Amino acid sequence: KISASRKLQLKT
Amino acid sequence: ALTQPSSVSANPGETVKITCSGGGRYYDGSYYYGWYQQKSPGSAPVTVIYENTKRPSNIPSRFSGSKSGSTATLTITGVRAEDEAVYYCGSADDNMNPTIFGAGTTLTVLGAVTLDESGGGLQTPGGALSLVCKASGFTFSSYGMQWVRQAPGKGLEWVAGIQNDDTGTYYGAAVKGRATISRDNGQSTVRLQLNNLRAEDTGTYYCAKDASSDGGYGGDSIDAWGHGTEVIVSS
Ligand SMILES: [K+]
Ligand SMILES: [K+]
Repeated sequence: KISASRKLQLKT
Repeated sequence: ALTQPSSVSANPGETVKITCSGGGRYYDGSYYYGWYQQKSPGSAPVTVIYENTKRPSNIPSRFSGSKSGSTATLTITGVRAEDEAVYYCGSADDNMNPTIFGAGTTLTVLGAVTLDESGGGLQTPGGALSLVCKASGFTFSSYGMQWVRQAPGKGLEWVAGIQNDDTGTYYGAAVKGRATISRDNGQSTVRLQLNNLRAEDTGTYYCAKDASSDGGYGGDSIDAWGHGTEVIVSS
């Protein structure tokens, strides 16, 4: 799993 | 946000199912949910299942979790009266909110990790408070940490989170621009500064440890909760 915060960081 | 039923009832010994939907799709294309049990408003939530299926070792074997499509189900096989509680599901939304909670399902039955919050108290509207959580019993620098609050008689509400490496500080919509989360990995502490306080910020504020393997956090992955500290805002 990739965490929800890491996903948001990568998109931001 | 997330959708779960307001209530479920069962007789002792039956199998109970509670289903939650509405979570955002994660980076790996899947969906992930956590289940958080609260037996009384005067007590901290307890994670019964996280990351869809993972059961903390101290949680009774009768709790299990599953996922189907974008939905998740908590199953209690052989329910007991002691299982009466509100069960909140948690996940992430599609974009800006890594942690979101359902409204809670109330179950009626017919017939070494420590997190220690401080800094609560009474404040007047417009003032500020600084909350602190001291952690022990785990490698603090490896894990994301979060703050979650609960107004009197209301459900769980995400306040803020921070990744293990100090980055990824994100905030709940109701506190945007008024909250700052920080952490000190050397002291095993996470801090929440709340400014421009409002009456409706009143509630119990819980520190929460995340279990995500990558040092991040989200609503599916809280594995430990503090005892809470009370914030009371009133003029
Ligand atoms: K929320
Ligand atoms: K007031």
